[PDB]
Amino acid sequence: KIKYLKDYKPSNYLIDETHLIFELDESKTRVTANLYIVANRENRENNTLVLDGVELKLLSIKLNNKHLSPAEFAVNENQLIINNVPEKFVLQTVVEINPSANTSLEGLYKSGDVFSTQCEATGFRKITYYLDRPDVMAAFTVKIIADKKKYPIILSNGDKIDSGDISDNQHFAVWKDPFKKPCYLFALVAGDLASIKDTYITKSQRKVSLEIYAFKQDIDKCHYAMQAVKDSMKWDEDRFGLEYDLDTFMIVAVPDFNAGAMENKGLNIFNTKYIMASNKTATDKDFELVQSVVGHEYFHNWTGDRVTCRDWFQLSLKEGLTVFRDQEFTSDLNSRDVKRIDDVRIIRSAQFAEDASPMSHPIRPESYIEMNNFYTVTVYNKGAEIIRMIHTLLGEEGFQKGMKLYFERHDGQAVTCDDFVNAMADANNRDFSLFKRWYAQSGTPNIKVSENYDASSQTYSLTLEQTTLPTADQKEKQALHIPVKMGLINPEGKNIAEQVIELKEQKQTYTFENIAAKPVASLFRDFSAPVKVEHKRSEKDLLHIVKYDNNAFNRWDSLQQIATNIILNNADLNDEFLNAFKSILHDKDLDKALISNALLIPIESTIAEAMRVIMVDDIVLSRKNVVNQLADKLKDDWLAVYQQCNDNKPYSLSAEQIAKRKLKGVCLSYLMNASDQKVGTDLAQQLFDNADNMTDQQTAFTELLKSNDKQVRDNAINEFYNRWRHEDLVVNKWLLSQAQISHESALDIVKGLVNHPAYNPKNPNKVYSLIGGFGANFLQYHCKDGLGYAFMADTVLALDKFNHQVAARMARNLMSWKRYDSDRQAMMKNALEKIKASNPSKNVFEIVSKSLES
Ligand SMILES: [Cl-]
Ligand SMILES: [Cl-]
Ligand SMILES: [Cl-]
Ligand SMILES: [Cl-]
Ligand SMILES: [Cl-]
Ligand SMILES: [Cl-]
Ligand SMILES: [Cl-]
Ligand SMILES: [Cl-]
Ligand SMILES: [Cl-]
Ligand SMILES: [Cl-]
Ligand SMILES: [Cl-]
Ligand SMILES: [Cl-]
Ligand SMILES: [Cl-]
Ligand SMILES: [Cl-]
Ligand SMILES: [Cl-]
Ligand code: NA
Ligand SMILES: [Zn+2]
Repeated sequence: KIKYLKDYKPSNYLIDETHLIFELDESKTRVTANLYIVANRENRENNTLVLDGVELKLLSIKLNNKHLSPAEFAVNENQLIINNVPEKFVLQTVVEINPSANTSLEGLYKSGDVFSTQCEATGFRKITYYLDRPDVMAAFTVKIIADKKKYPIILSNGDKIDSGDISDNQHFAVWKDPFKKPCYLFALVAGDLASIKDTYITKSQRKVSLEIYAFKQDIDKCHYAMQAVKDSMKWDEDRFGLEYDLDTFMIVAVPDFNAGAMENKGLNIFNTKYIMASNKTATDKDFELVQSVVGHEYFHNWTGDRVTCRDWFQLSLKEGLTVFRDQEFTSDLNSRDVKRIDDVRIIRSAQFAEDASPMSHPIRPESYIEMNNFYTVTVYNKGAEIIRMIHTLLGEEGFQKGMKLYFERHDGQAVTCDDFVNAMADANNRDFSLFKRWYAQSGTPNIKVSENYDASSQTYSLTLEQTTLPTADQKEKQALHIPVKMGLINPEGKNIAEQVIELKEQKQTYTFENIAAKPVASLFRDFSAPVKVEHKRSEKDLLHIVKYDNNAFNRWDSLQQIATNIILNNADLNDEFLNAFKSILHDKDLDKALISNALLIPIESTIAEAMRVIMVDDIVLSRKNVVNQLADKLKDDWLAVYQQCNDNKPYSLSAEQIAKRKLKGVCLSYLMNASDQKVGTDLAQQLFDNADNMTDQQTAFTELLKSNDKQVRDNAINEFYNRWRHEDLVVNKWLLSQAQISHESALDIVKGLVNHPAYNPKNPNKVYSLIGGFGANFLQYHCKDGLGYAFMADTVLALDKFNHQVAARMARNLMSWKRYDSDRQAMMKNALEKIKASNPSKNVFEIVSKSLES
């Protein structure tokens, strides 16, 4: 059954307050609930109450404290219906449920002697009868009764306003949350959990209790997360003017938590693997992700919990806004330019790929079948880009003026994507009617660039033309509102005419007077709009942008564009290119992490995205050639910058020490891609032995695996294993590193690894490490003898015995066959047909069949 956005009607009845009592038990948990309900003025076409409720044993029901007879209501499989209800009333229901029996991972469930919930999107209806929709928001008071011995920790949303014992062996706790919220943000947890408790003083001087809860064995690795909470809270105050709203803030970390992370109000819940970090084991990247994860969920407190989405089509606002915030948070406290490259790589890779597919859709669809239709890079990541485009148009000050007004209008409201744009429009005395078309329109726009200069009058004439092709979901298209952040660079190198211009039309020319010299244009700075850009121009024009442009992004972007075009032409390395490359390498006042990104030659899979028919062997040989040249010609430079980055300071998570370590790593990779590995190998071998952290040991190991000596690779494999048997997370990296070896024997090694006790095909994380890691090893997986495709078909069938979801994922490795040349395309299909013909599970049979028939 398809659900349509245009069908939205407000609920005819609303809930002001919700009072719950939980009497926890393994089998028969009792949920009494007092719903204080009122008729909704915006919808009064009938007086029937339709409550949602699933897998509920109804023991009792009273309206206005008086019992209802079987004739006065109806209970079906999915609802509870009551006719002719009053304008204002209280409805009490007692209900019984079985957490022990719940394997759906929604509502209340129990996994390893600990009660836990999950209510997004519609899991609350599996707890008691409710209006389980996000536009109904209520003030929650929640009592919890349970055994003291087994469940000493009993948590829910808000602040603990009352507590104590009862009977000979039980205790209770009351949690009040005074701010209206939708039920999908409701959470409950009860268990025997260790804790880290700490404090944070707010901007208005209030004392907020911080509390991370986890099992005894996990808690010691949760100390960095606490820091991420403090960084998150402070950044929101400093940049957004958003202060936390309760006296306590809790986190609960448990193994195998399905959602990964969830923004439950005052009580965020995470998978343990996403918030754990030890100094010995976590790399700089691991620490950055823990920060980002914790950040993102904290930011929902305002953008999601305090003001929520009206319906689930509005998910590009609930998450997109919070995603934009999390990527801004990470940008400020780390490197802006690198974070911004990483976010763009996703848009150019996955999002563009999704908008090119039959699955193409707008960020606010007009229809859906299941909730998983919304959980896409289009909705989340292109959603944030749209919010970022408004930041670009208004600037920081005016964007914050728009946030300020957004909360003024809509605190305690469930709202639409149009409501956000209106607040952003109205707070800055502006008209964003044409901009709203971004929410409705599907597909990637293509920007054709054309330009002309006049020597005498000193005028540059830039004309732009936006065209966006028909898609599967819709063929009718329009002229969007495109912000083009730009500048001009004259032959001197000065940056002139720096501003943001707008394209609100199919075609539009822009005139710049008083331009003494024919300039090269710096366009779409920081990827100002999510578009493809046709701008044909020479290598020297790009080399000028690489040399003199203020915009760090366009410097990286133009350099990656040159190196890519060199590879496709099978071309040798230019002389003027080498010297621009050299100067970037020795730049003393430029983010050293940004240097690392610009100097790393695009990986083969990225270059392949340029090609219509992926010529695999053309790519690898041409990239090996240029990487080898840079390694040899600038050999002294790589060595110099390595040893100037290879300092002797104690380990730290300062942005400078982090950036040093990765440029150091980039240098060391070029020393191994040299014709003589003598020098690089010695430096890698020492770093391996001397490193005082995982980031350096990971780098040392990775580069030691590029060694052409068999003894050198083997010993590092063993030496690394000997040290890190005891740490599973690190063993995964050991597998992944081996899987990624660039050498003939990569496949042989991976086959020896499946039989190794470090591997286990039942554990999905080890499958993504070894098998998914081999599928991402470009040269060796796509090896022309086809044994990588055959190894992939085999493993899919072996995995399918234990886990069908994992077997289906690993199968995606074979489903790109359309993109490749006839020889590899056929070997991929053979492998898909081999899977199909070996009687796999329904799941795998269906998916494999689908890509074969596509
Ligand atoms: Cl129990
Ligand atoms: Cl009862
Ligand atoms: Cl009554
Ligand atoms: Cl208390
Ligand atoms: Cl709408
Ligand atoms: Cl408007
Ligand atoms: Cl020109
Ligand atoms: Cl158009
Ligand atoms: Cl600007
Ligand atoms: Cl303009
Ligand atoms: Cl700039
Ligand atoms: Cl080829
Ligand atoms: Cl060292
Ligand atoms: Cl994977
Ligand atoms: Cl396997
Ligand atoms: Na109830
Ligand atoms: Zn989120």
